Amino acid sequence: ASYKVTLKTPDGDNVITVPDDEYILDVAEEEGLDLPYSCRAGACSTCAGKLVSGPAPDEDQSFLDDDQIQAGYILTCVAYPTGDCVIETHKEEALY
Ligand code: FES
Repeated sequence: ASYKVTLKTPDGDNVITVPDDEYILDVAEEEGLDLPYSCRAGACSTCAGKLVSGPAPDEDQSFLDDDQIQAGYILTCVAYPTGDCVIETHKEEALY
């Protein structure tokens, strides 16, 4: 219902709180932050995150995007937080 997620972005460690029915960037943006994205669809790599800590955000959404959620690589434009969490957020320079 409202997991405290921390994003370790360029500039600092900001901590948002996102409801479980809200994509992590939907929130992130409303707060007034960036993460780079394209498609808004999980169609690509641009808004790629890395889970530091936490569960795993239900990413049963954004997929055709190379089967490595597992690496901790999560796609922020189509992510549902499942609990409390920390995530690195500028992350295509891993994926390639
Ligand atoms: S912006 Fe394309 S997958 Fe997230």
